[PDB]
Amino acid sequence: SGFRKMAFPSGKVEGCMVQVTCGTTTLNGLWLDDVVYCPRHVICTSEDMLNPNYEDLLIRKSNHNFLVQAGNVQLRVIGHSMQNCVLKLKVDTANPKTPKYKFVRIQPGQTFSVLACYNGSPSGVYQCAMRPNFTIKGSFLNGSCGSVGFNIDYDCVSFCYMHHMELPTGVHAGTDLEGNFYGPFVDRQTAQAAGTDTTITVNVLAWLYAAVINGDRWFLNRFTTTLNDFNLVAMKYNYEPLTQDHVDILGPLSAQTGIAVLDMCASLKELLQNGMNGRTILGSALLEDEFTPFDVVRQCSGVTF
Amino acid sequence: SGFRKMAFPSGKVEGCMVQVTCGTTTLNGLWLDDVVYCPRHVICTSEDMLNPNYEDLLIRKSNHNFLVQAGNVQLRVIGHSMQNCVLKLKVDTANPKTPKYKFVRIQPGQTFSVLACYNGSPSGVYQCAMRPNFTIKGSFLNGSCGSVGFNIDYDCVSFCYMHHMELPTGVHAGTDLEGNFYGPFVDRQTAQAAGTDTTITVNVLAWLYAAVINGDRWFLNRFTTTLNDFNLVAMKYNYEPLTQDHVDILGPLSAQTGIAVLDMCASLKELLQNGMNGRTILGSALLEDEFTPFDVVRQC
Ligand SMILES: *CC(=O)[C@H](CCCNC(=N)N)NC(=O)[C@H](Cc1ccccc1)NC(=O)[C@@H](Cc1ccccc1)NC(=O)CCOCC#C
Ligand SMILES: *CC(=O)[C@H](CCCNC(=N)N)NC(=O)[C@H](Cc1ccccc1)NC(=O)[C@@H](Cc1ccccc1)NC(=O)CCOCC#C
Repeated sequence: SGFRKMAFPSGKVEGCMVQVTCGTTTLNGLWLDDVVYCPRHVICTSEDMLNPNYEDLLIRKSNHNFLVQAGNVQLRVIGHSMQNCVLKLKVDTANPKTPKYKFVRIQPGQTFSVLACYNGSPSGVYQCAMRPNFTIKGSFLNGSCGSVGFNIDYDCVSFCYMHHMELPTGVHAGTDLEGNFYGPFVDRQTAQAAGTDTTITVNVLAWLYAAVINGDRWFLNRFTTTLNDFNLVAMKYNYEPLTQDHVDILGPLSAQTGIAVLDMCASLKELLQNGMNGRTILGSALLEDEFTPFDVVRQCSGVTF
Repeated sequence: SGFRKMAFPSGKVEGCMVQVTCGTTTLNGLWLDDVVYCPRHVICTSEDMLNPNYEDLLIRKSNHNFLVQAGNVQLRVIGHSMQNCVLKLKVDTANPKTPKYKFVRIQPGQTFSVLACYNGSPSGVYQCAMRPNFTIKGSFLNGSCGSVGFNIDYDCVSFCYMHHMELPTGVHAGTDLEGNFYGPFVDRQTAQAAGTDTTITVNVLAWLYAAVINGDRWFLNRFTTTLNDFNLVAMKYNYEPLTQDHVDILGPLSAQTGIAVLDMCASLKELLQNGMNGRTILGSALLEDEFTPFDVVRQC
């Protein structure tokens, strides 16, 4: 029993973290076989970030300008290229600790584990959801750029996030491993603000099922509703609309508890309309939306890797 | 910026996790040098747990009765002994992935990371606090026994917890790595109640400092309180007493925010009496008490 925000074991990714230095700028890189991936703005000075001409800045750089360090070992860069906002440094040495991996682009509402690193050394691991506004609410300090987010899909590390920046909001923005930003953000010092966010409704429902599995039932009522009626309420409280694909994804949790999804929707509607009655659910006094349906199944079923 | 419940990277512990089987009972063990540590009740049947005599149950066992698997490599057991509620299986090969480590016994209110494992393989990592009543509010399923809790310093892993059981209330109890249970619990299927739990006051204050650092200030007031006057209020809400040792521990955060500890105590006093006014702090509508002062420093 019990339910916590749980990250994937980080060992496989820890073995891939290196430090990348260009001039005065240091950050983290991901070392996979004989390529190191890192944010391309490592090549930029503070003055370059005002209006960086990345294609030109990279042309002026050579391999010797890139100091890659895997712990105490210096990796020799023998090639450098740019894929969108990610720099790819080919090195003399292939990482013997490279896990079976894939690069995937996640959708808003999906979660991943973040391995926060500094100077190529991992510092901590925690779970993040990709917010609907394409930011994440992370915990990052100076030098955390190049930290990566990932999932472990059965027998494969799926990298989905590389950290690039902190917005004035204090929330965080980055790219997939192909170097394409999540959301409308750019690696330049220009005006950037996260759009209006929303609550991930299917995740809230998944979390209520988790509570039921763990014995919490006070919020269950004898009512049911329609998908349309539920979505009229959800809109009023800045919740994302619930689709039939969302209902389908909740099927395993509805099966496990015997509570139909639209019954749970009726319970959530009442919680939205009248509050949580000064009670807590799985240690929270608010409705939590950073657990996916699969996160719930994984935790309550003991999936291993 | 930002503030999150963060676990230590689990790699160094992952490389120590193995599977221990005795008869039909399997669980996790911790392989350090040439010794595998695991809960001693791995030697019990479901029925033995009603009234076990571990000393006698262990005489019935041979080295061959213990199947230890590092993944799918069998580790030859060449010795077995019991230390309090932990079994120590001597194996014929030292773990090449043994980190620098120590066994430590932690106090209520201290935090640690848990690497939840099943059949010797890691499933997830999260952060826990040892509660004042010596339970932990974990996430553990059947087969999770032998999962360990730890802190990482330098690159030294300080192991502080090994999981043994879930109480009927859904909370969790275990031992240090010398086999001594935290709290008044025993590895026998008998009535054992956890004491009434209380809130870890020093951690709540540390977290309020974290919120100030991240911009939340609505709860700050200019009220003033004595340490004793504060403790009189906190005791009414089942908060742990705050001592001068706690005040000193919060010094580094009070220095950074320029907010005196007792002034932060005056904010906490008002939050306990009135409530939070339908507002939130660092994304929570409850007072969070599972961040130590050092967790707040390390993270910021
Ligand atoms: C993330 C990271 O570590 C590197 C710095 C690496 C070298 N320095 C150290 N190791 N100590 N990246 C940044 O610092 C990052 C670069 C950047 C700049 C502009 C756009 C994308 C990326 N800078 C930030 O994350 C700025 C982002 C920003 C963007 C537009 C306008 C202003 C600022 N965020 C902050 O510095 C934190 C405060 O955010 C609001 C402000 C200012
Ligand atoms: C922790 C662990 O994995 C093993 C499981 C045994 C082998 N592996 C698998 N089946 N995969 N240990 C237990 O499950 C554990 C053994 C035990 C029994 C008595 C005292 C200490 C340890 N049993 C539990 O954790 C019971 C503990 C208990 C103790 C006294 C009275 C009742 C129950 N807790 C639960 O099973 C949780 C369910 O709620 C109990 C209730 C109501």
